[PDB]
Amino acid sequence: DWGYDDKNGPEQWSKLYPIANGNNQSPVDIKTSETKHDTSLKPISVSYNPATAKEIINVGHSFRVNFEDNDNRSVLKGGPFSDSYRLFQFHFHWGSTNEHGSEHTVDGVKYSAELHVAHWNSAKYSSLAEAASKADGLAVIGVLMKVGEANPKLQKVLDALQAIKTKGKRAPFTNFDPSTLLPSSLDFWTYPGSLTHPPLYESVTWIICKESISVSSEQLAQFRSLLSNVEGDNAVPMQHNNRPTQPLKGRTVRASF
Ligand SMILES: [Zn+2]
Repeated sequence: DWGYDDKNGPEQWSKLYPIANGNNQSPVDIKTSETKHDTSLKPISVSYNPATAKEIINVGHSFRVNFEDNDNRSVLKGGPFSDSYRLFQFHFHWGSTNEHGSEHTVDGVKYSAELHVAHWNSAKYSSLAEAASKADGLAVIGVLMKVGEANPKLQKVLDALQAIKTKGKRAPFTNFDPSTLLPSSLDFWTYPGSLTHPPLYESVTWIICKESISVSSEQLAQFRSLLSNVEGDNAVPMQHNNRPTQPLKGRTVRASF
C-alpha cells in the first residue's frame, strides 16, 4: 500500500503521494533559537468526556483508539484556534530502538515515541472526512515521549493491546479521557503542517508540548510486539512507524512560552 519498510517507507512515499515533498510536511525539527514567541496564543484547553471513548484498532502499521465524534463532548479549544476542534482518536509512533522513535525532534534531539491526539474542525466542516483535507481541518497535539520510568497512565492502553494483536483486530476501549496522557505543563509550539503518514494531507495545525512524558523501555517493547500481519500469517512485529523530520520550507514555529 505504503508502509515503513525499505521499499515502501518514508523516502519512497513521494512516488505515490507526491505531496510528501510539499512545503508544509511533518514532522519537523524545532530549533529553539528560531521559534517566534507569540502574544496572541491563548492557552490550550482540553475537555474530553471519557464516555466518548469507543474502540482500539490495530491497523497494521500502528494502532489507534477511536472516540465517538458525533458532538462536542470532547473538544480542543484555545492556543491558536478560534473555533473548537473535536477529539476523534489518539495514537503513538515509535522506532526500532529507544534512541529514536519520536517524530518531531527538538533541536535535533530524538525521543523514544510520540503521542498524537487528533481533532477535526467541527465549527467549519461536518465530517472528519470533509475536514481531513482542509488547511484548517485538523488539530493534533504531539507529546514527546522520553524513555525512563514506566508511565502508569499508559496502563489501560497497554493492557488493551493484548486483544488487538493482529492487523484488523479491534475492540471496545471505553471510559477513557486521554487528556490524562498530556504533560502537566501546557506550553507548546504550533506550526502549520501535515499528517505524518499517508494521505499526508497538509491539514494539521500542530501543537507540540514543550514538556515530555515518560515511557518505560518495556512499555515501548509492548508497542513493538504488535503485529503488522493478519492472524495466521507469519508474525511480523511492528518494529517502527516514525517519519523522519521534514524541511520547514520557510514556515515558522511559534512558541507559546
Ligand atoms: Zn501520528
